Amino acid sequence: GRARDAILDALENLSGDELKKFKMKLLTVQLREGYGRIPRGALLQMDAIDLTDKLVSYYLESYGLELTMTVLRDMGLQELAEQLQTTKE
Amino acid sequence: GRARDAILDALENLSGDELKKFKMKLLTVQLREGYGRIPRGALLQMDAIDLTDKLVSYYLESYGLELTMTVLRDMGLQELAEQLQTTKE
Amino acid sequence: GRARDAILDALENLSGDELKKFKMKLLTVQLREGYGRIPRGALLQMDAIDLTDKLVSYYLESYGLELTMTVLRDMGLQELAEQLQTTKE
Amino acid sequence: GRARDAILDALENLSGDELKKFKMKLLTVQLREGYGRIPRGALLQMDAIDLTDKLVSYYLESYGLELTMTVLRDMGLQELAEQLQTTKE
Amino acid sequence: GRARDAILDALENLSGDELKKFKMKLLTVQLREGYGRIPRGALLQMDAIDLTDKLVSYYLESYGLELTMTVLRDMGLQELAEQLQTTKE
Amino acid sequence: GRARDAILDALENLSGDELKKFKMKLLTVQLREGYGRIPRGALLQMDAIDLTDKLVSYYLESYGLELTMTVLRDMGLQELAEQLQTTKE
Amino acid sequence: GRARDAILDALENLSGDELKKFKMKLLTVQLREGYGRIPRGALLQMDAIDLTDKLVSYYLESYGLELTMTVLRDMGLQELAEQLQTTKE
Amino acid sequence: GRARDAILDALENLSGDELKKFKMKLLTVQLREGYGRIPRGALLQMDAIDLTDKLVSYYLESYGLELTMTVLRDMGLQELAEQLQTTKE
Amino acid sequence: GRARDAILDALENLSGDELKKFKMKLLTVQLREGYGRIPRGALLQMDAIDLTDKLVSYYLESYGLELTMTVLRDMGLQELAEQLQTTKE
Amino acid sequence: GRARDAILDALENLSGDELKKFKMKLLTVQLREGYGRIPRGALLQMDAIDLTDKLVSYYLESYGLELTMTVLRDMGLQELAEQLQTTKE
Amino acid sequence: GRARDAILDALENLSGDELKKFKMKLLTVQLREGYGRIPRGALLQMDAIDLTDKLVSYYLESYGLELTMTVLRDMGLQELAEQLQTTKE
Amino acid sequence: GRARDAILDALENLSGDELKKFKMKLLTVQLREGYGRIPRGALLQMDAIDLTDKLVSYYLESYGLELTMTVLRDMGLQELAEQLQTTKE
Amino acid sequence: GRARDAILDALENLSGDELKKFKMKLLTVQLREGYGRIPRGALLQMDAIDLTDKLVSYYLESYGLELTMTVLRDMGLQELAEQLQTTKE
Amino acid sequence: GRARDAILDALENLSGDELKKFKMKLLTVQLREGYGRIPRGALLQMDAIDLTDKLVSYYLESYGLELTMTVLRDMGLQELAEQLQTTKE
Amino acid sequence: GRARDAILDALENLSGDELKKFKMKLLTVQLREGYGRIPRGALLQMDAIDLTDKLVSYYLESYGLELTMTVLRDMGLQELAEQLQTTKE
Repeated sequence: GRARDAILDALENLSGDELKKFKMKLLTVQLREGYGRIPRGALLQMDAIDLTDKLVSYYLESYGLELTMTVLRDMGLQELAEQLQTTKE
Repeated sequence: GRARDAILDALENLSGDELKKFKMKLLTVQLREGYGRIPRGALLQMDAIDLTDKLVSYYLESYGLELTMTVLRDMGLQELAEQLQTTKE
Repeated sequence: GRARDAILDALENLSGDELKKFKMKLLTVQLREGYGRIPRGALLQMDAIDLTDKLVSYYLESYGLELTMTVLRDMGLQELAEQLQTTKE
Repeated sequence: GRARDAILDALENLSGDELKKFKMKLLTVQLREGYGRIPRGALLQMDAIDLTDKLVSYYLESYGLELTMTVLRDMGLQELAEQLQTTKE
Repeated sequence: GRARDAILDALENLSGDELKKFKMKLLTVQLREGYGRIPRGALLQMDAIDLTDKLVSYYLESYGLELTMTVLRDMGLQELAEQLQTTKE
Repeated sequence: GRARDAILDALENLSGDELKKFKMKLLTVQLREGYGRIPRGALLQMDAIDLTDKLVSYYLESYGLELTMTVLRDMGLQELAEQLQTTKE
Repeated sequence: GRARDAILDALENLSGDELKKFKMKLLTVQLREGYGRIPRGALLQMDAIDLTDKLVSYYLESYGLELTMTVLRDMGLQELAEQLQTTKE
Repeated sequence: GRARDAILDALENLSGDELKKFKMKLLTVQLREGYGRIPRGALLQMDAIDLTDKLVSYYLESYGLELTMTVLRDMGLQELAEQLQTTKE
Repeated sequence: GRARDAILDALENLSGDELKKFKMKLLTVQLREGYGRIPRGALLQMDAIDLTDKLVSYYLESYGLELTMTVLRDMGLQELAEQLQTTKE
Repeated sequence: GRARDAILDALENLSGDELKKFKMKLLTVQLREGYGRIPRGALLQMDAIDLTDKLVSYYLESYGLELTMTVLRDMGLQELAEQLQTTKE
Repeated sequence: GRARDAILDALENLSGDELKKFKMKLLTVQLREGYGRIPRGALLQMDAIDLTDKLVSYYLESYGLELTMTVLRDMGLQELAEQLQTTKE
Repeated sequence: GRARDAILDALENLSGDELKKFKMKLLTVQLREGYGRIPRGALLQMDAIDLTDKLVSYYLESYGLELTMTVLRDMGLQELAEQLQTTKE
Repeated sequence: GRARDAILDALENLSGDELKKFKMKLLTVQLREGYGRIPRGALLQMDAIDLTDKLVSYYLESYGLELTMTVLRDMGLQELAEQLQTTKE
Repeated sequence: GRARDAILDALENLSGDELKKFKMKLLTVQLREGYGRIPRGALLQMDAIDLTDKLVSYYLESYGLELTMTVLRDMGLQELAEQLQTTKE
Repeated sequence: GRARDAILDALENLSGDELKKFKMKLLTVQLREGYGRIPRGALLQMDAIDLTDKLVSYYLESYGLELTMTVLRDMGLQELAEQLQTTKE
């Protein structure tokens, strides 16, 4: 599924500081019922590449891909949000 | 019964750390009446391949196969849970 | 009586360690009245094939065959228990 | 006993540094009479998951579960202390 | 006597390391007068299942069963100690 | 029949871990009707060289040789599968 | 086949971080039909040298060698991609 | 003799690294005449529990118990030295 | 002994820079005879929490607790020195 | 003569490895004149119980009993040496 | 033949990591016709000392000694290559 | 005929594992017409010394001696093959 | 060879930043034919002391020593270049 | 010989970085004739305590003790060099 | 002859790894004419104690004792070499 690769390419375009903000905010974001939550301990020491694999692991590609955008806009509208959306099509 | 082979292929796709979590959680999972429980001593030193053979040995293929998924989701929804479910059909 | 051959084929499918557990447990299992008990000395040094002949020798084929399953399940439900039961029919 | 699973889920939400503080403090915490103390050697190299199994092993689920909270608050009042308490009910 | 089977089931739930501690400690435990002591040579190479048969062989079921618990608590209070006690009733 | 020697030379080129996977998978592989199945007890403790002699003993050289490849590919396509096939010619 | 040695020499010229990216991306890369996929568990803990032997083991030298380049360019055009291509001739 | 058990309980409270220092230093410690020295080969691979049994085996309980403290202080004054001394009384 | 916990709570209230000054000065501080000195190698890489456990390990709680204050004042009179003294009472 | 029984009880308390050392050393030990030496061939395959009967057979109980201790201490001072000596009185 | 000893002394001067590289590369190195190839299974678990004995076992001392250097230089020119060559004279 | 003694001296220089390989391979080796084949049953339980006497018994010294080398090289070129050949002269 | 020690003493007199420049430039420097090139992966994470041992390992002391100066001047004429040259004499 | 203990106490007072420098320099230090050299492979992974035992093992206490100082001064004059010298007297 | 006992006591003071090196090197050591060589097969599986008896069996005590030292120094000068030499006097 190219989906895994798509997220990876974009996510890596964020600066070090914002990254923390993203990971941290993800912990407090609301998710659809029937899914689990990622343990705090792992998230704090995880890497950008690693985060990619795990992120998809918990959520399906289709639903998982959409969930990402929801958080990106939350931190403010980024060109990335739309850039990534193009992949959805 | 391809069932034995199906579980094997998927179970092997888990990382070393999660494996412990799976085996350990299995010990505390609730099972249907009329079945036995696996001894703690063996589980602690068993291998992934070995675990496959024994797992089916105690539980029937049909019921045994379903029991696995119940635990996989418990550790959180994994793509594996659904991937394996496809085999059920 | 194919019964002797049926038990033999299945019993041989057990691992070396479990075998001890089976033989040893047999000594403490409850039996119907009117039958004898097998001497401890012989059981400790007996072989899997030999055990087959002697096992039937003390108990009748019909009753002897059923007695085996009772012990197999006791060590936990094994696919063997049901597999062997099919022979009963 | 879901109790084992409840502790596990929460305990894993602590950061790596605090973990040491928790384990280390546990060694100096006062316990009710009639119970043993965990050996220092094992505690120093134990893992979060492993710690879960052993922790319950020494103390009963009911008493063991309550003992955990006593230590959590000691390190300061954490949302976890109350979150876990909900499980008590 | 189900007593032999009861001990067996529980004793097997101990990890490999603790097992040594149990066997070794048994050698230095105080016993009621009128009974013998088990030879060191055999104990060092004996197995968990074998240990079960011999353990009861030297001590009567009633007294033998109680003696076990005395040692289990000594290594610290284990859920096993109480779990096994239930069998006493 | 050089066939016995051919298999031997190649089979020995597998690592210790994969070996288990091969032997274990062989137990669940489908075989042509009119042939027997190898007892689980022996397979678990057999050696690589010994396995060679017995493997051919149950199945004819021609059919036996082909059966091996079927399993090798199953564990994934290995250079061995083709390397051994050359011997077929 | 010098092919095994050629890959080895070049692959070792990658920095530690990129290595992860390569291994991880390999898992999601599309492969020609008739071949297997490498288990996630092994890939995560494998070494650069070890990866070399296994990589060729699953895929033939000719096809295997070409597959590598396809992934190298994917991570971006590297001098290595062309440098290695020279070996193809 | 509770002496054997007393040493065991305390000795186990040392960290893995210090343990080596203790065992190694024991080899160079001066002992009273009329006693033997423990072979280097065994000491290097011995375990903490095992070391307990053997330690007492060579030296009498009374003299053996005192000898231990002499070495503990040597590695520096430890709370253990005094804690164990209490047992002497 | 709450003493271990008391020191811990206060010691942690020092800034990163002063910490070095404290540890380093401890190496050159005069101690009462009959006690050992802590190895330089360990002190340089030790942590604040770890330092707590070891600090008490070498010196008794009563004497160890007093020794700390002696050094705190040396680096200058701190509110901590008196704050900690209150614990002495 | 209880002497035969006394030796037997103690000798059996030695581990398998030390046993070899004892038997082997006995061959090179110096004996009082007027007595014979035991053939190497028999000693190598003899058992612990058997060794007891033969040991006394060659040497008188009084002198034979003392000779044993001489060798026990040689392998180092064992609690057994003194324990057995008590029997002398 | 001092040749066996010469290789041993030098080969042992390689670091753990390079060792793997050497053994692994040996498998793909070209050898003169009329000689056999060493089985992969043994090479993977062999030791440095053991490797010495076996290495000479397959190849004659004269030819075997020269073959080693050919591989050493391949991994790059090492002082060892020349140091060992001196032995040739 | 020193021939019998020559083979014996060399054959005994093989490790336990290779021995099996030799005996087993001998069963599948091609022999000149006019000679018999050794029964499988005896070969499996025979000893190295015994094998020497029987080996010569079936084949003449001259032809028998040459036949041995043919098999030694087959398992790969060994120094033994040539060492033994010297005896031929 | 004091040569190894000579380089070490001087190389350590370079500032952290220049060090990178040196190591990096070494990768692109031209070397005499018949020698190998050092892998990029190792160079990036190597230390100043370690670099010393390896640097000499690939190149002979005489030629290796001269090669160093060639690079030092390249980064500009340093007092070190001449200082080290004195060692050549 | 207190000599072994003396070295140990001082050697442990060196920081982690200098330790490497010491071990590495030892490899290139000149030694008196009639003695051996320590293998590079072991030195690289050895520990400070272990190094103590082995260091004395190769060189006599008297000569071995003096050899240490020679290297300590080489890395520069340290208070340790003189501190240790006091032990010589 | 105390000689047998002297060697035994010292030889046992070697670590497991060095032991292999000693036994293996013994096979390639040069011996005085008029003596035999020990078979490789036995040496590989022999024990330290057993090796003692056999070692003396082939060589006379006087000459045999001296031969040992020659090999000990070869593996490097050990304190053992001299320690054992004292016995010669």
